[PDB]
Amino acid sequence: KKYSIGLDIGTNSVGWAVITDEYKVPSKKFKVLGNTDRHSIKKNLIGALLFDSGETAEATRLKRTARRRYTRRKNRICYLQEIFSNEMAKVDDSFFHRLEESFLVEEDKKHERHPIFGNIVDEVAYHEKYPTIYHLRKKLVDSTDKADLRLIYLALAHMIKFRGHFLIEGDLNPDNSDVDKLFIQLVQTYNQLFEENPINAAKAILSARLSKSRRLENLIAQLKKNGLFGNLIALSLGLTPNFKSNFDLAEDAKLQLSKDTYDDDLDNLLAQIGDQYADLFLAAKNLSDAILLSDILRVNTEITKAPLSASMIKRYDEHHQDLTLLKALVRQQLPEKYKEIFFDQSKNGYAGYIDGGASQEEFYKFIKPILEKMDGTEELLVKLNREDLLRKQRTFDNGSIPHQIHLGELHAILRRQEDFYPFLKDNREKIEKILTFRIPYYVGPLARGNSRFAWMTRKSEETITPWNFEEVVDKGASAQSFIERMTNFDKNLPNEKVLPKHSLLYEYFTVYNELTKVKYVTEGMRKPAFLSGEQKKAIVDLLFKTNRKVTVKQLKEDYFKKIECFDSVEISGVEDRFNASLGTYHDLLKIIKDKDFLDNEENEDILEDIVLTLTLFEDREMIEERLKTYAHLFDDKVMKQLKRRRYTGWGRLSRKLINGIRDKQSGKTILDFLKSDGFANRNFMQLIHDDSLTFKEDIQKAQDSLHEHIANLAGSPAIKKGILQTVKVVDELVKVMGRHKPENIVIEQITKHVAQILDSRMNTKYDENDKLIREVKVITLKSKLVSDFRKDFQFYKVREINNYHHAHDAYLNAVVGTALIKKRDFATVRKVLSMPQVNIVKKTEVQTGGFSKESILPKRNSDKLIARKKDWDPKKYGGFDSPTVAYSVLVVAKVEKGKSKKLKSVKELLGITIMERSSFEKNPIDFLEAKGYKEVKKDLIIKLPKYSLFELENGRKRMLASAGELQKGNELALPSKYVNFLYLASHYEKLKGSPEDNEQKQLFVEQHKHYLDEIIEQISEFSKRVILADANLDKVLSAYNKHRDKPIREQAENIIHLFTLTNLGAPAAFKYFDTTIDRKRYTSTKEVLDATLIHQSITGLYETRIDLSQLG
RNA sequence: GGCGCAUAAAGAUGAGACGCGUUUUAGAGCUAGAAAUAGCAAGUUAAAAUAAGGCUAGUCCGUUAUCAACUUGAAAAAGUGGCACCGAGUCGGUGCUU
DNA sequence: CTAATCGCCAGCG
DNA sequence: TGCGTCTGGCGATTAG
DNA sequence: TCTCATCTTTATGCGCCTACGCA
Repeated sequence: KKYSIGLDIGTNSVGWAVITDEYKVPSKKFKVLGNTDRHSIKKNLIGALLFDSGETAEATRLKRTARRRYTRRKNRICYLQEIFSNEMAKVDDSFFHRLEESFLVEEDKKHERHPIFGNIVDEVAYHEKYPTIYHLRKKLVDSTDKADLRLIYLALAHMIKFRGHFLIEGDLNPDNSDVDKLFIQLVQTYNQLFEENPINAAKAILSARLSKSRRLENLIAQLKKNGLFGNLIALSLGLTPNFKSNFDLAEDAKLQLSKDTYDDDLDNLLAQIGDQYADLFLAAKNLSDAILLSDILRVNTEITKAPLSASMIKRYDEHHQDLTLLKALVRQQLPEKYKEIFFDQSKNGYAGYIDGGASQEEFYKFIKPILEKMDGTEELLVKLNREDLLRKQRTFDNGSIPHQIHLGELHAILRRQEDFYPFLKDNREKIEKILTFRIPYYVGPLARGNSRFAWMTRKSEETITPWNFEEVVDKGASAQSFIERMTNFDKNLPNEKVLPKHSLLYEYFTVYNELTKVKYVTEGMRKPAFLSGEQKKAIVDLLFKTNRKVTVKQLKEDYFKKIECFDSVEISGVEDRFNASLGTYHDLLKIIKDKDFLDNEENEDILEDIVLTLTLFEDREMIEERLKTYAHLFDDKVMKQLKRRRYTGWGRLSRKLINGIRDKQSGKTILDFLKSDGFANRNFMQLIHDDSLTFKEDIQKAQDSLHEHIANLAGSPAIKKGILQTVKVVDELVKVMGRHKPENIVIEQITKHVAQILDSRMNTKYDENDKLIREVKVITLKSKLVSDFRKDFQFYKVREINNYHHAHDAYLNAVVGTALIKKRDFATVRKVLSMPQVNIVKKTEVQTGGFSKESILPKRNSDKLIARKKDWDPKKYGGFDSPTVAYSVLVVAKVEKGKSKKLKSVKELLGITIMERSSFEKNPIDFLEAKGYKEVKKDLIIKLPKYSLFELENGRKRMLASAGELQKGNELALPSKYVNFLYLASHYEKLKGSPEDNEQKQLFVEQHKHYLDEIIEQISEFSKRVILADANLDKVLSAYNKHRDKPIREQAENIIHLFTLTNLGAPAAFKYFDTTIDRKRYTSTKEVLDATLIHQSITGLYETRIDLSQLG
């Protein structure tokens, strides 16, 4: 018999149904293997399948990059120690040894506990002399005496370990340090350059803690937005720039100094308007420098050389003095809340700030009403209102510090002490290279083959220190392979790489493809005609070689005086402007300035290589090294202006698809047929589908399992899981029907890929004409159709009752698609929409991910603390807790339960965590007997992943969730009249239909009132049978019996809220009217060792029962 | 249904870097008493680790995706379960057949 | 001398 | 013969 | 939090290409 399959896809659910021709659902009995006595089970062919949602890979990329950064930081400190070791060995031998075991407790140390100086009096003398590290940095920068070697190492290691960002470009110095002098200098040189209308006329006018747009508004309004001065102000502040109509150039190009391509961009935009304006943009960049050094560096730059250390010690001394002032004020005026502020670690006072765990914002919010309701707090409220009160040094807002500040302080320290230590003067540039070096973003991970993310290549066989980096890795080939490993292959000749977007061949192809299918009508012509090859040649040689953006008005105005000799010409086929344009031709004509050289056909490859070289590389020395092979072709100024050009973009076709293959009947190419065709003017995607030329056979002569094709699809990783489960389910239930392929596959992006993969997987036979025999038929539907079919005949759906709605919607879209294709049945539909047996299957899975929670808890006496290293005991060092279990094992053996080591055959669960599962899979009996068990049964070990299944007495079903945890497994089968009554009573206000029909429905709801009591009886019987949660059941029945006088709609909403008591899955909480009923959690797995484990198939039709009472 | 060009929004994938946060230790607490405790001074910083670890020993890799049971296999993979009819509280019964 | 139950918590800009 | 497509772990507490 | 590179999809405008039921 014929049969059809219907599906309904989601991101957490797949619903499947099998119908015959008369819209029924075939029941069938199945063979059950195992150890019990049930050997046949009658089941219906309708069901669903549930799984948790898939995850993307963004959460695991950041951890990988963080691991790489921590490894490289440790290696930086190792390089510095390897430098200082030989000179440190003469003054204090075990200094690095004391520095590297500082974490251990006093028992586990092997030296003195004071790491820096060894003894105790030198340690307290050092800590009284320098209260922070910044006092030491200012003392080493400013003074001129020979300091101790350990203090120099400590300062250098502190400024290498934390070294600021690299977002600024070029170089800078803190010599400016003034927002007023630079602004006056910029106004002076603007009045020197432009003298027709000068600037109308500092520190706090541009250094406010507000938005950049409002800062630009109050800075420009006090003295327009389309002005050159205003846009230069927005460029210096860092806002969105524009240079379209102010400079009046020929190309609308912005200029943001924060981005990468700015210096060559400024050098290109300089000569486009004049040899002037150089010192103007230099002063604008210097103002953009000095505004960034304002809000982070507030100190007199003439008093001290190192400004950051001075700013830090200013903040520290300010904190100290207003701490003493606040202590005196709170002790005097309000002597009752003193212990709450300066002693209590629980609240958000000062003790919660420093010693507790409070932030700055919560501390200021707590201390605001205390500081307001007092007397004598005038400056403190101002400092709190500008958020500079009681501040720390290492804060959350030091992300603005550039690396040049630490570089300048390091250079000053190395310049000051180099006379007393010779090897410091010998190795200054080595340590400066240690600080300043970073791996470029196109080289990548410096592997040696065993990575799967690396692409770099080497030129030698040695180790890559930061000093010999440029003489080991080839940077040109690595920077080429960084791009070339990601670009698309051609979708017609899959052994060829695509062209750059701005190559001249690609632009010729697009302009001839757009050109050759346009039509024109003159005054007196009969029919619209195409253009000849001479006409297209005149279009290319005259128009497109001068102006890029061509409107149709320019095309009409050119030839009507020029060559057309006709004024009543309408050009049909083009909407008011073109799309393709020879932009690279125009740019190289502005650069190279020789039209006859670009017109020569013998220079095609030698220029397309230049376009490829300008598309790939970004570093200027690489482009110079790869354009040095063209030195005897142009002038010096041409090569000087040539490497400033930069392009980005990759097209869709290869060079072989436009100039490589040949039509063997005629000997011409595709591009030649675009240029000169004949009296057809055919184009691309018409010249390869025609059977005249040989291009169809050539593209056909240039040509994967299920998982590889699923991974070859494009989308979020949730829908890949969804369509893979869909394909597995439909193949399984094709197999279960005697291996007869179905007739119709009705489905409901999700659909647009599964339709193609199902049509490719089902139909495989060919006819005598080598045509695809449509043995099946894949039909796709829209959701509004099944929604209208649900809502017009009162087939109402309530989402919160159970999980049968997936399978019921699958069956419903199946029957409406089959009845639509084909054209007392409603009795059959209402009969099968109340079947009490649907195969719901939660997909079991082995859990994986992180090892535990990431919070590092402090020490306590308990033994649920996972150690953080090998030799760090958790009772003395803290550690993580709450690990995640991968799967459980069912073990049965003897354990030493007795003072005389008495044996006792026990049987229990055991959670294997994610951290130790490899050691369990390697040697199971040795690890399991090191756990504490003895004399185990080597064959009776059963794996149990998350979401297993267990059948109990009277139909009780529980799903395993952890070592000790269970979840509800059964599903409530409510009759259809109660579902219709609940949907109608829930939607009492929103009618959405006919008003007289709504009045009849309201009279129906008013006629049926005891259905609430019947539903309460139903769910109380169900919860007394399978849930065993009598306390919360008592609470909800008392809450129903109390407020049993409400309106019908509010009562219906409160009833359909409380179905979270009985539905499948994890327990949750709910609220009836005001009483909130907490979730009840089953935390015992003692009963589960006397039940029947069910090994269930993918659709749940094949089963394998296992009686666990017969084991052990 | 699928391509090419033009404009726009959204998202994915892969590198390179900053700043915090957390845990132990070091920053000698004083005074009155026999303590239990009380008043008192303080406080801003640093070292180390940041998934346990692995061998292929790299300035590399370690949280993504795939996964019911049983039988072959190193693996990709392959194979393993009768059909109608009457009914329905999580599926039951009858007949034919092996 | 052990099992249920209540309440809290979970790396980020 | 042409036409549109949050839920599990953990401590404190209580029940026994 | 910041810099960089390559892809996909969705929506309008402009050219066409081909399977397949229905007018």
